[PDB]
Amino acid sequence: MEGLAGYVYKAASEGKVLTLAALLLNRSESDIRYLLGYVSQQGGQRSTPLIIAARNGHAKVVRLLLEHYRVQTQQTGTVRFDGYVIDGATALWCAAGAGHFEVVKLLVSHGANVNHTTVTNSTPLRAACFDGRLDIVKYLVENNANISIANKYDNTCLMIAAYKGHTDVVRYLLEQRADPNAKAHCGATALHFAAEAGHIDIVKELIKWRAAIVVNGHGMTPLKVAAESCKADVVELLLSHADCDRRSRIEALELLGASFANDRENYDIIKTYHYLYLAMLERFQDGILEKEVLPPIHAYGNRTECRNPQELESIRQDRDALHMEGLIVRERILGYRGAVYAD
Repeated sequence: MEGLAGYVYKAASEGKVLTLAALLLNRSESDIRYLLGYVSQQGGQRSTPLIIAARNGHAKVVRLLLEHYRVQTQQTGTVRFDGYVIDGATALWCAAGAGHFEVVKLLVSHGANVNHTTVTNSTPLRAACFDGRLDIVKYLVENNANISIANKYDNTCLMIAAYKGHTDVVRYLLEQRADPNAKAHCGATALHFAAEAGHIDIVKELIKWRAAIVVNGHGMTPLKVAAESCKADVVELLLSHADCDRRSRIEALELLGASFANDRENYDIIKTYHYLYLAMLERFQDGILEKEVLPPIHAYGNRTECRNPQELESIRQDRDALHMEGLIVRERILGYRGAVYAD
């Protein structure tokens, strides 16, 4: 008997809607209740026929189970997504997470809970924002998918959207009045993620929707995140708006200029001088934001940090001294948990 449950699950996961109907036909009431609810283990993952079919985009198989055999949508399982298992996903979650828009409408039509939460509090809406299917995100939002339900670490749909670069959905969520200043467990806003990734269009959309400049738990404003992550264009766009007059905007320009000497990604020294020196000029524009220079670290030689514009002009060449300056500036100025997956 449980052997037949294996055939019924295979058919559903293979999409073979005819051969599933032959298996379910001429069965009893306790029987179709049994065969369609049998949680079968395809490894470590565990799922029901309706979940695996919705997971694999087999709309015909799902239309049959919903319409003619009264399968319950609230069924949860633990399904595999990008390697790792996801605990407590319903069929609607798996479909929204897999970008099967045709399946998603089917389930929502038949009363599937739009706001079901994974054990890590991942709504199907979040699954759709992670994928980026704007058409699924609109449908769920239109069908009362609450945009406010964050994951276990208070990471919202807007953040996973901003981080993953889905500019089209980031605008939709903002247009549906998603709070642009929600903070995550670590203290990050949607702007922090969009900045660290260098999502220039998304940083523009957040600012247009009044995204404030908030400090993170490690102490970072979004400005300092773009600088540290070497996102020069993102820095310029943030520096192009209302900001802490000179103290924070200068600290940005040095951290950014430090970043062009502290990683192989850019490792462009001409940019280091350009930004370190633009910072140095900015300080000596009044009469003055003097540098609270640190004692010479035993590692970098003596090499005290430049505090005069003339002092830094003597280093427009001698790359080695500039690379050292980039470590000193970063060390002086400085010395994302759970916001990356569908969870």
